[PDB]
Amino acid sequence: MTRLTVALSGACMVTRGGLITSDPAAERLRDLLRGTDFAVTNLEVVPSDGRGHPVHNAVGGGCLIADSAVLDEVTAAGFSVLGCANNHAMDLGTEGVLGTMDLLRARGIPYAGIGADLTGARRPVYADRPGGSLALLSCTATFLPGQEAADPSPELPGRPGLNPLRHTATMQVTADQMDVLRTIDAETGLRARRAEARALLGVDPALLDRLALFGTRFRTADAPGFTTECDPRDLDEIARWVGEARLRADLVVVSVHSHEPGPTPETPGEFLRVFAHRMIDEGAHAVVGHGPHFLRGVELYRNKPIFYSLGNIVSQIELTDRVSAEDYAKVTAERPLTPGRYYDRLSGHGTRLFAPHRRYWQSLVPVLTFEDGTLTAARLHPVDLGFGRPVHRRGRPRLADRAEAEKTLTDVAQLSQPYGTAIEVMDDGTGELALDV
Amino acid sequence: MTRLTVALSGACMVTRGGLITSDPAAERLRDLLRGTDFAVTNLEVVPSDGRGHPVHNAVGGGCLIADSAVLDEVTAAGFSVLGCANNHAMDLGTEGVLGTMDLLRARGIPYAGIGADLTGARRPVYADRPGGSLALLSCTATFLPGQEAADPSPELPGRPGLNPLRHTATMQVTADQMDVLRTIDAETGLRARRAEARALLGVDPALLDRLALFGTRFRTADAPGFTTECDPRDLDEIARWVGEARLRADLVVVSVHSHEPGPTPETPGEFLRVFAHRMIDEGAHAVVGHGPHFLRGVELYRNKPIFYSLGNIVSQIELTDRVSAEDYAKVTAERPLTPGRYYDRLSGHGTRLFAPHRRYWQSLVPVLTFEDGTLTAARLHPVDLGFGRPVHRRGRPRLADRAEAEKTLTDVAQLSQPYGTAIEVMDDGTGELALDV
Amino acid sequence: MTRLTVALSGACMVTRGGLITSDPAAERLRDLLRGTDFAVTNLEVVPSDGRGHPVHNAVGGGCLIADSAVLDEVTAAGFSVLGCANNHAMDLGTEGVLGTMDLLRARGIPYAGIGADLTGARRPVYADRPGGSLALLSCTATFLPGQEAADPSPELPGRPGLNPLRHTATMQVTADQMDVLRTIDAETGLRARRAEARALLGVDPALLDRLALFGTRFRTADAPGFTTECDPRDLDEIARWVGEARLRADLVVVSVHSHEPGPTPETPGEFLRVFAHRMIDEGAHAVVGHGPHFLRGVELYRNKPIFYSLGNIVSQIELTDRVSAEDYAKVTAERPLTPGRYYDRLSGHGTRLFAPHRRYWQSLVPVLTFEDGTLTAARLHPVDLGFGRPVHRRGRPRLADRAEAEKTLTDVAQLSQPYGTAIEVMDDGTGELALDV
Ligand SMILES: [Ca+2]
Ligand SMILES: [Ca+2]
Ligand SMILES: [Ca+2]
Repeated sequence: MTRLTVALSGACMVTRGGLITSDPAAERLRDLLRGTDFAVTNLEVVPSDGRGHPVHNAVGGGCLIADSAVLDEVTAAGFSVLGCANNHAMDLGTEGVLGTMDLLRARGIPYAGIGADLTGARRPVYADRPGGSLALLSCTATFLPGQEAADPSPELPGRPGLNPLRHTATMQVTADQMDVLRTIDAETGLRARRAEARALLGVDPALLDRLALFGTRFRTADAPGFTTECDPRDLDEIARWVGEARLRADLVVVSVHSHEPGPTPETPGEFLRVFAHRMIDEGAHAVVGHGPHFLRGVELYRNKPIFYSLGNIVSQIELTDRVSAEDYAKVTAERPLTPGRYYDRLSGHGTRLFAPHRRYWQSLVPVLTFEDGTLTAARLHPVDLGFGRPVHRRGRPRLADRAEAEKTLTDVAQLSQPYGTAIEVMDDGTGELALDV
Repeated sequence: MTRLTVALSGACMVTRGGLITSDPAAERLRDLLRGTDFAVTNLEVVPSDGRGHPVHNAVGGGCLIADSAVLDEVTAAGFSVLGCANNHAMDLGTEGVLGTMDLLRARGIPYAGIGADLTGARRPVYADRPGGSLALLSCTATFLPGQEAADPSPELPGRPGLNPLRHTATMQVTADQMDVLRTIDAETGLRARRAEARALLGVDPALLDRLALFGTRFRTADAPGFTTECDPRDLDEIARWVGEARLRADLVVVSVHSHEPGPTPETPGEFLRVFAHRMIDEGAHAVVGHGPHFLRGVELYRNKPIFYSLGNIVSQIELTDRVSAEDYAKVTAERPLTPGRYYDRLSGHGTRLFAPHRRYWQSLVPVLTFEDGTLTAARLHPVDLGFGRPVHRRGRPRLADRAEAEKTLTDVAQLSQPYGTAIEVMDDGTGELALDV
Repeated sequence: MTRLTVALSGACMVTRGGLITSDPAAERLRDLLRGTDFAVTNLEVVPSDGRGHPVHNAVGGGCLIADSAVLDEVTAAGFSVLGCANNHAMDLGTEGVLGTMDLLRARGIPYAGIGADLTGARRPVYADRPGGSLALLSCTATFLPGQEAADPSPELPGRPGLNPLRHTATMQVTADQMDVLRTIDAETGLRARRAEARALLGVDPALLDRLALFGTRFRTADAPGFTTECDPRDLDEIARWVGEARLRADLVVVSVHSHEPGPTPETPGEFLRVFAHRMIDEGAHAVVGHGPHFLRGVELYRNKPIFYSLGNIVSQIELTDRVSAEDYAKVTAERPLTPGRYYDRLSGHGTRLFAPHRRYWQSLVPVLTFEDGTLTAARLHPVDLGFGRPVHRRGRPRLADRAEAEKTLTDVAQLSQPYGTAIEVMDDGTGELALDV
């Protein structure tokens, strides 16, 4: 009875206007987005009218701040529901995220992942349309510590921020390696410098055989290894809100931002896969991932899709018109630098970073078709971001032509093969997932 | 011709009123402070009327926020110049530090160490009195990353924050230990997870024989060791502002907040001693340190005093009326907790943390007498904070009685002995430094 | 692949509504402007809702302030990118230019040439359209000293203002004339009045054989002459921003406001020609000039056009409804004057100033067609401003009829002849530049 279509996309790092060019492929991408019931993208840029202060985010590539008019470029492109939890939503601080919320509400744009407190950032947003409703939840596993939102106490208010998916990594080492680490701790004098913390806490905070040194936790194992696990608090809370959202919407979509790689850059972290499985277990109809500037595999779990990374639907980092002083300080210069020259020198004039490689300039828009919560179709539309084009022209999305779409679909199928995912391929280069239903 | 007296003190963590009790010793402390030309303390608490949001500062003991009325308790006690750079000035964020600046300016209280940008936080404050002027500069080596203030760029404004004294620690390890660390990096799979960062940067960011892993830098040495060094940028900038301040004031006082211990908790970090020597080299008349909840040694360098830690002149952490939710979460509870019960359970009802030990409840107020920039006197006044008293009564300062003052002066002399500092002792328990001039 | 069209125009001094009349020629001008990708004009009037205070600008013809509704008359006419640097943007002071920026941003009108500081006034504005992007930079060589914008210092903010192109003029005189000037300096007693400036500076500021007297710099030469040179700071900075803008846009257009005449009123100043050559050397695709109330020549330099003066696309000075007191004081009167009567007496009731002469009421709209940065077409559309019409009807633009367009095109060709520019002429009176590409 209820038939709904949802368009998904990755990170949207838009800093300029004219997002949809006069190219018929870009206009067809816009027609595809406008033709669905819900089009979801994840705003990875702070829309600003001036409120806030730049935070030091050199580990995230610098501050990504743009004129608020870019919001109109998003909605006019066809997107209607925004996920806002990522490692850049706090680039202008708490004042910046409050201003972003104000801007989004003034334009009637439903959003999730950020709030005035932790609860508001964890809540789903309900987008209602004549055909039905979609609940969007947004979280991020990549962010600077302290940027997560906080709930109030009886005496103090909360803190504006993002919806966090924290995780801990543990280094498994052999007993001999462990004892060598303890010997390094003792002989260097590092242990001595915990003496006060010994007498105040009563015991060494490094001994919990487990160990904690250099801001990293080690554990004795038969063979060396590396494991990651989700924060139980965040996992349980996000799952609780997913279970809540299923009661109030036809479709529940969980968006997660995660740069964390697995054993190889193409594979997600183990904690992320556990998290996506948990989200589908609690009743989510789809899990859309992003973070990396490239595509990752697609997995069908309990007849629901998991897109571990859809890459970037928009990529205009080097075109931002506002570079902070701490970002400028990353490049030694004999004279003051303009933003474009700064970004040119930052990549060695295109010889480093994401420009020289092709996998960083392809993306994918999945269009999912559900009938009463059952996934009946999952079309895949490859997107070209303009690899090799000038910096001012690359990063704008368009439906890839047949050849490039076939190459992108091959990449996606290869990345999805370890999960047992199969893809039917159309003559135009688009495709769709093989379903069991 | 110009004769000036300056009273120094450590961290002032005031959260309640009635700072100066009806005890004649406390009133005599107030008379001592009011009797000098300048009385300097370092405000380690956010005075608030409601502006800002609590930041996660569990590593600093939680948020320390107090009613702005406590400012009147400081000035009425005799203090007239405030240093504000410490690990708690940003407990309410950038909005909180802006509100603190507004409150201090509305009450006519000169302050330094915080500003709307990095320059404003680095500037000295000039306190003018009929007898002459004092320039105060305030910085801190202990703070959460990102809390330092930032200067504007051509496109973006700065960021409100504190005046930073950053520093880096290096672990010297033998070549065999170094190779074991590299083997741990490789065999655990940690190196594999840098693969992307390898292809984007062109080289491994862990190889700079030096090494960088687990957020810590290691270097091959003949014998294991541990070294600390000041950030060259911060050292040079603070020295430049000290040289600037000498041109515009009779006396220049540099206040530094530093929890960092040396080989033993009583000794300062090597970087801190280098910093104090540099400050006196650039023309500072005194360097007053704080951070630890206990006293550290006193050193005479080029006939100028360096108080590495004056402890706390006020210590009312457990009496704060505003505990954040993230601070409450540090204590498991079967029911919601009130602030006092939270602090009681936080210390195991007085069996842990700073309460059981005496060195945490003594302090020192030095009164320095300069004549045309030459240190002619340096009286030491021991301060009792009420060890063993109830939690609501301990932490308020008073001039210690003869016995306790003698014990405190003995402690200070023992802590100062490695620097060659000698102290003459009065019959009342007070004393003064032996000078060469 | 990339094909873009840009419409250019001169100064837009609009003070009334109904800018596009019901005349089919005016509607065809509007259709021409709306039909291009970018239509650039230079707003020479302060749009005001009441913010600011009139500055004394009697040397610029008085204050030119208009109701902000005139902005809607500009955009509805077809213009989409505004240059704002001219000798009238500061007619309401710094508050006035801030209000103008607010008004332009509220209406979504891209602008350049003014900012809250010097950098913001020097930045290009990027207008994005489905077919591509255009970068506009705006500066002015005519303005009251002090009206240029200023950048902040570590202690003080900047100053809102215009983007300046300063220049210095030097009078070459023979050695005998030079010595006569020095003798006039000495014998009149003018040199004596520099005595204090002699003892404070250490040397006479008039002796730098060069000389500086009467606010003018003289230099000994074999034959008397007159030279002008650009300010090196402004030239280098504007060129730097042009080089920056080329990296981020398909087309870069530099708009310059300059009243300064050369040896004859029809010829530009030497500094202006050097500046335009420099702009094209740095990568500008076109240089559009304005300032004089008449047309100047067109020059093709390195296959890029330089329009030294496009005159006025709108000229409604005498129709302004707000005349300042200092402007009223320019006309002696027996009774208080209304604005229209003031402007009538100011021109001797049409017998003086710009009204009696025809070259002041013709203009030109060039439509340039670029293909991947290469100029492929440059159509010229003569514009009639209504010479001889009543004052309330003249100044509104319309496409000139065949006869008047032929006369205007002849004028433009004659003014362009010294630069080697040739023009093909259509049957309707319009034309296009002869290109080498
Ligand atoms: Ca990201
Ligand atoms: Ca502290
Ligand atoms: Ca003018």
